Amino acid sequence: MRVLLIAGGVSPEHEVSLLSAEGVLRHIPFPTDLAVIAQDGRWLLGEKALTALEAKAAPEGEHPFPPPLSWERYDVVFPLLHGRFGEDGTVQGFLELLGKPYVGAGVAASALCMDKDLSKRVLAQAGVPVVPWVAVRKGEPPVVPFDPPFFVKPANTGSSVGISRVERFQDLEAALALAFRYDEKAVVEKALSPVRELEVGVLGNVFGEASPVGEVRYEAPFYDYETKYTPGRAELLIPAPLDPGTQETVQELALKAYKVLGVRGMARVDFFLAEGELYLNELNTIPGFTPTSMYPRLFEAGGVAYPELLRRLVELALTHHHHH
Amino acid sequence: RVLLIAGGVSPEHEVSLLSAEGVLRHIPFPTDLAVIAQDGRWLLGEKALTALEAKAAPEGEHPFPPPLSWERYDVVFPLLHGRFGEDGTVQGFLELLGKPYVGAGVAASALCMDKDLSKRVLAQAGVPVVPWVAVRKGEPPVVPFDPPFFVKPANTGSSVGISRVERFQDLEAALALAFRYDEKAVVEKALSPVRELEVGVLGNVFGEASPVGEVRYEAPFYDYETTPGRAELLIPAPLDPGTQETVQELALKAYKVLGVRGMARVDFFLAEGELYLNELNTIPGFTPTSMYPRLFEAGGVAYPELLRRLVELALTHH
Ligand SMILES: Nc1ncnc2c1ncn2[C@@H]1O[C@H](COP(=O)(O)OP(=O)(O)O)[C@@H](O)[C@H]1O
Ligand SMILES: Nc1ncnc2c1ncn2[C@@H]1O[C@H](COP(=O)(O)OP(=O)(O)O)[C@@H](O)[C@H]1O
Ligand SMILES: [K+]
Ligand SMILES: [Mg+2]
Ligand SMILES: [Mg+2]
Ligand SMILES: [Mg+2]
Repeated sequence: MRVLLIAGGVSPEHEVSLLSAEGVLRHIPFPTDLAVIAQDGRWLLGEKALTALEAKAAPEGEHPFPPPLSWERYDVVFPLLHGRFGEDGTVQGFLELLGKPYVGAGVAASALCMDKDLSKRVLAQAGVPVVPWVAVRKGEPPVVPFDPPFFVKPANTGSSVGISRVERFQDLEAALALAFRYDEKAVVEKALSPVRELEVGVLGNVFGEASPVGEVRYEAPFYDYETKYTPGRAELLIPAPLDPGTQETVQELALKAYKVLGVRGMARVDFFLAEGELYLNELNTIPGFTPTSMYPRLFEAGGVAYPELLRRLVELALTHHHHH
Repeated sequence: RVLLIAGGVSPEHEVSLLSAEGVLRHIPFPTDLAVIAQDGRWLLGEKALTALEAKAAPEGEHPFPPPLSWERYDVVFPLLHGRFGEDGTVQGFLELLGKPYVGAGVAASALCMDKDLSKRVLAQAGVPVVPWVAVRKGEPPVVPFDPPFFVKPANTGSSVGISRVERFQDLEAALALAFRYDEKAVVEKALSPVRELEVGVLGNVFGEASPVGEVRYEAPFYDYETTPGRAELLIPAPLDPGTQETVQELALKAYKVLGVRGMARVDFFLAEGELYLNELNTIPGFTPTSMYPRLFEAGGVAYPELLRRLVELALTHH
């Protein structure tokens, strides 16, 4: 049994992916090799991948895709990549062609959960409450059916990259131009203020089990890019202070969203809490995975130790590939 | 120079090579052929052309990924149908190669391949679809409507594992057959009688529609068996003008909502004056009898110009 861990990625969440791989490597209970996708799109292997992990960044790689790995060495691949090309289904598609088991959601579930427009379409169709939104495509003029404040995002983004809070219609065009540097499609959502941000972990194939519910607090107006990964700037409350009926409704909707979207392996489901109004914000199929990230600490509070969590993710991938 | 991938491991293996025979005869660019054999291994160079004239490729030489010189190609034309073809897996690989490629991207391909998720997106957008319910293995089905049913694997092609179910007590056996090909199945209300209409879209997200064509066959449904001679194509379809207009409207709107790139063949159901979108095929057949190329031919787009615009749309996006 040997696992291949792929980290880094060309996405704007590259350094975030390397921080998650350091924690995974220290505690994974399987013999594990590291592959690092550098920012330039080329791969680092062996010692050079380890050296990039210490340097916490990988601007330039050595091997172009596909890299000269013996894929039959590995029984499972752990795609620990955040953002574009990582959790949007593209790497998962390659691993499917390769006939190789891998941790996390499949091609369709990965792509769906990374698209903030299409995931909201499927979720709303299933009766899952989401924020009122509209899609905007490059070139086509925006037609927002509601009034500011807005949150303008690229449709496929992570770590709040490219997201603006817009207060007036005059500031919309600049928020659209920013968002379109990262995607051909943007979403314009109605802003919730004030908002409490709740996050819950799911584990399992399609029919998952939920962790305790946690909460994120911060000083900035919203959970922006600078706040997210600057250590200490964020604040994780586990478990979140909620009425028992609210906690259950959150775990409820997360498992329903998980099942409808056909998610595999894991996902951190994130919610908004207005006053008592719950909205499902997004699903993240490759959450941050440092020993102190929300997802591991949530299941830590649920009786699943970090090494045991990693063990169960790998076996879930083996179970789906060789039996489903 | 264009690289053409054809064959595949899906039951549409022979049709894929047949479609490659059509492309290579009219594509206006230099094109090499790489064939994926039915066993997953690839065949390259002159060996691939040998599998083409042989009309089939049971076994291949190189295991995936093939030792292919990707740097010598500017665009890749993945002419693979069904699973490991139109489902985003091949598209992901090409995204990691960094090559421009023809057709829908990873997300659009996986979405249009999933008969459950595509309906959810289309229904939320107000595009009409038939009443349906998803069924997952290990969970008992809850079907709120009455027979006859169509049971399908959620990710299938060429009606593989699809049953027309006329009795409720035959639903258990049909789900079992569909569950040998996919972990998820759909149970759709069967339309009867029904007319099957098809329309081609061309363009990145904001496409242009072809004329509307109709398939008329002599089978219980347009199954895999339906055999050049059991399915005639009416081009254009004999439709009253209002219906022909709505078909093109719904086609372009669904094309836009799903963010399809390059091309798609959008198939509809006509039953008692009501249209229903059935599925979007992101890699439609390209044999000189297939519906997609002939539809744009009737609309004034010559087959070489069709293939040029497909390649140019790939280069424009990437
Ligand atoms: N509709 C909204 N109302 C209030 N706050 C929002 C809204 N959309 C986004 N935000 C804020 O922006 C942050 C990032 O948005 P999100 O959709 O999670 O992007 P990402 O996927 O990059 O995390 C959220 O954590 C939230 O604080
Ligand atoms: N709801 C339905 N009502 C009537 N006929 C159907 C229905 N669903 C499928 N069929 C028949 O089965 C055939 C194949 O269905 P389809 O969903 O297109 O499978 P595939 O993806 O293999 O093409 C269709 O051409 C149609 O004739
Ligand atoms: K996401
Ligand atoms: Mg996110
Ligand atoms: Mg978020
Ligand atoms: Mg069909």
